[PDB]
Amino acid sequence: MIVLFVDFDYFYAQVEEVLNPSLKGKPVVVCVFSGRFEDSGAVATANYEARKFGVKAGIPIVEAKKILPNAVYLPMRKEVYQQVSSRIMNLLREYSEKIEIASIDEAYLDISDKVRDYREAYNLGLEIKNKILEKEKITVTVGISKNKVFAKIAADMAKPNGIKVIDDEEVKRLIRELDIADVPGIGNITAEKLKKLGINKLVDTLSIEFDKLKGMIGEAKAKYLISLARDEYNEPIRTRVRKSIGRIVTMKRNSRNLEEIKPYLFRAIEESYYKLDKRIPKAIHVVAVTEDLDIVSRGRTFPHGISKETAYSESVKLLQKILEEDERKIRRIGVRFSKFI
DNA sequence: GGGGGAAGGATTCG
DNA sequence: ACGAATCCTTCCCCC
Repeated sequence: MIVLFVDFDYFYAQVEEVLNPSLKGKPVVVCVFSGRFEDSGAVATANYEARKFGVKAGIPIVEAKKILPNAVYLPMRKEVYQQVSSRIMNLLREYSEKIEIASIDEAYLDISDKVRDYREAYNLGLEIKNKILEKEKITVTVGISKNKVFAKIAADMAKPNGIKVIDDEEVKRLIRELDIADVPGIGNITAEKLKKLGINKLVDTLSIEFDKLKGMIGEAKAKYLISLARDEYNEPIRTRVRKSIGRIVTMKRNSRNLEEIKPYLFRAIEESYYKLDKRIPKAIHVVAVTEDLDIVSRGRTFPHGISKETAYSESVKLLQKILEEDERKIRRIGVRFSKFI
């Protein structure tokens, strides 16, 4: 089987560059301004010109400006990025029926029934890159390997504007020398748990007792790592369907006053409904991020679809249940809809 | 003991 | 180190 992974480099910032090409070569920083005070918020994405100096996703905007005071800071325009992304995904469908749209800037293509050997794959890759650069002016990195995981790892190693193949031989080596923390799907939390279990490389997962490994990171993640270690991971490329939709908004000031929170809650509901479009949810959850950044949620599932009027009234009951089951002030408030009919 | 689901905290990622 | 969506464990009903 042969998988080709496509990752759009520093996507949000690149799109801003395509929409205002005079930004090329300058440090571009796309941010989420939370509006709690001047420059409150964080960097969502930055191009290479800014990343090389340490300005990257997650760094507070204020901190970023101390490092690059003259870089260009832009607000996130998510809908534009999504429309651009969709056009690019369509260009990719021309290369394979079985395509998995992993995120706004990632997609996997199963080009087995389309190419033989890793020479034709590399060529199909260049073909895809040039195509995208031509039609949308966007640069992408391509990763090629036997499964989705190593296809992703190859791209991570070739970014930006790169292409890389990880053959069956490099795979076996990586299973020995790659930091377990560099394996997709393994975040910060899991990484630390594995180390304390004595696992720093994939190969090490085979030296531990499965019911011990499973006890720490869970059955699903355990089998995931074991499969990868034995060079047996072969999940099929298939695009999943959105299981839920929601919106969470940061309030100007923290508080626990119902009448002060409702406006934000309603704003979030209105936006979530617009996004739902023609989907009718049967489940609603209200989510509150407290002052100490801890998240509390309460939801309800109905035997039928939820109208917007039902959403408004139900969301207040859930928020009240939340304010009741926790004395902490709230900082962000929002909702999520799911179980679409 | 275990199947069918609802519920909410846990975890991943930009 | 400051938004979105799914994952994972627990609990409840009931055969």
